[PDB]
Amino acid sequence: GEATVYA
Amino acid sequence: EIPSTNKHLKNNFNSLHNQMRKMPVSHFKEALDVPDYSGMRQSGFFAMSQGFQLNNHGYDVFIHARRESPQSQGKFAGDKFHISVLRDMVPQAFQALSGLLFSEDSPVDKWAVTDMEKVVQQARVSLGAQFTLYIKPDQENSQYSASFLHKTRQFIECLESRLSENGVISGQCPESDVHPENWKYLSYRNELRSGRDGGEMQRQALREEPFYRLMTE
Repeated sequence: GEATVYA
Repeated sequence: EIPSTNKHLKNNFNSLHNQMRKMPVSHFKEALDVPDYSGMRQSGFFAMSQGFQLNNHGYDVFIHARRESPQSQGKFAGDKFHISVLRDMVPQAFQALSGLLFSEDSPVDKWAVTDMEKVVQQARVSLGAQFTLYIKPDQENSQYSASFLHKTRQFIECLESRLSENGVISGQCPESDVHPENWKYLSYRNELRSGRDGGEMQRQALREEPFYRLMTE
């Protein structure tokens, strides 16, 4: 839930 | 090798650096009709500002901003930046950077900011890395143009100076990222060749990324 991923 | 965005940077490494260092200052007409941080958190299901589709609908702890991609634009190649400020100063930092982030001249079509009310204070994206800026190659063949790299570097440097000029206190840069000594808030990582876990080994690899070097040297 805290992931800075692009997708 | 298989050709790719990075292969192109490697083979045009010096040409790109030299062309960039000859270009005139970039200009970004900043936007004024934009939300402040409180307004951003109210985006909810859907909101719009300067062409950027906004949403704070859930799933993750961030408010997302995305402007439509040009047909002439390439595919995401992993390059991105984080902005780290004092946790307590995120709302002020957001406001200070809003004119640039929503600028019709900005090279960044997609970015996201932590909703500080959805994360615990001691969280990695709370103590720092409260903003993530995604970059993608501007040319159809997924290669970066010298013009775009210069514009992107100019843009990130404008973000740096705006925060410093506002006296924003720096945050805790994520262990995953690398940054030169002159970047007090910005940091970088490529998500195709690095993970969220720190380690001097990953930072070491990141420091050799041609994109990062073109952004800093």
